[PDB]
Amino acid sequence: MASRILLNNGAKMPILGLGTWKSPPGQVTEAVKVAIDVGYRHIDCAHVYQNENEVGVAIQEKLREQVVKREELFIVSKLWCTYHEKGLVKGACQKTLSDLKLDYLDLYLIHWPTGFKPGKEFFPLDESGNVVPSDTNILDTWAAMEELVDEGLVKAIGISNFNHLQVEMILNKPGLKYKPAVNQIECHPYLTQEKLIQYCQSKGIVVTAYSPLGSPDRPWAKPEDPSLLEDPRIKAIAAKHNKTTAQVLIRFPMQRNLVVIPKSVTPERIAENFKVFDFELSSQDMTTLLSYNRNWRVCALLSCTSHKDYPFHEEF
Ligand SMILES: NC(=O)c1ccc[n+]([C@@H]2O[C@H](COP(=O)([O-])OP(=O)(O)OC[C@H]3O[C@@H](n4cnc5c(N)ncnc54)[C@H](OP(=O)(O)O)[C@@H]3O)[C@@H](O)[C@H]2O)c1
Ligand SMILES: CC1=Nc2c(-c3ccc(Cl)cc3)nc3ccc(F)cc3c2[C@@H](O)N1CC(=O)O
Repeated sequence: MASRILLNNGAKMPILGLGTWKSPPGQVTEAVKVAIDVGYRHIDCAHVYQNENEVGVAIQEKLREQVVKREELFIVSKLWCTYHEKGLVKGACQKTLSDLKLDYLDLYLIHWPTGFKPGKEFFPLDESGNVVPSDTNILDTWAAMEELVDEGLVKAIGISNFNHLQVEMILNKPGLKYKPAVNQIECHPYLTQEKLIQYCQSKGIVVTAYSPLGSPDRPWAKPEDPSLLEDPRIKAIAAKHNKTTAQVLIRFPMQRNLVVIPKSVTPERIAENFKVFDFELSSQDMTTLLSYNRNWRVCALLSCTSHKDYPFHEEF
């Protein structure tokens, strides 16, 4: 298993990265330091995660320690929904760069296809709890992303949580300057994404799997919800390989030619999660894990189901 996948800009992206959603600012600096120490070279960030300064501290420290140089790192961030207006995109990118203490990003994603009213609140609500949309559209936001590449702020651009029709809208745009390099989507044994993966891979778009462990720390979880890490069937596959369930869950997308970004702030788990290059899931293991699909999403963006660009009405 080669550790990187080639993107459309000629750069190579590490297939295993560290996720940072819900990594509290008071804990994420150490997590990123440990991750770099044990070999992670790809960090998945976002402005909305409210912790980019603390990620940036860790990166700066490890650069000053001579542990890594910048060119060996693959830093991803994402344009939040309240910044989809063309005139806000550059400032949002530059805020992320300033917080991360970087002079470029390796990859910058449109975080969701839905634009929200601009302003200080990340999820602006009306008096009845509906998300307030903005008068923005995918193609104009994409054109603003393209400018970031032309100005050297970012090396590649991509999308996240786009359905195939939304991807196609960019691909077919008259005057397209850059194709999206990546679509980052939820993917795990309960939401296997067979059709959207087939679509993206056939169009030369690399897929990154988010919430590979089923996001047990997500803030809307219900106790009756399915739990991947506790699934006794996956535990049995893991035992057979002398690996943990988490390690099986990370290796699974790697063998589908996906990038995967498990999150932890716990040092032992950060190291555990990287130790996935020393075993192989069998054909039968892959087939069995795929067979657990239930089309079950942990990140369904439920406050946005009436937004014109809500991505999850389409089958894929
Ligand atoms: N583009 C998007 O819209 C989007 C949406 C969701 C996620 N993401 C990205 O994908 C990343 C990963 O997804 P996620 O954060 O939702 O969840 P996840 O990676 O599926 O699961 C993270 C949870 O699993 C725990 N954990 C980690 N390693 C473990 C292990 N070896 N054994 C047991 N438990 C373990 C973590 O606990 P501790 O941290 O306490 O150790 C945390 O509670 C995010 O952090 C973010 O970077 C992107
Ligand atoms: C899937 C997702 N949902 C939200 C939400 C959210 C919670 C519930 C609902 Cl119905 C919709 C969105 N809240 C967040 C609060 C703080 C923060 F830092 C991030 C919050 C996020 C967000 O970061 N997250 C992850 C993502 O979009 O990558």
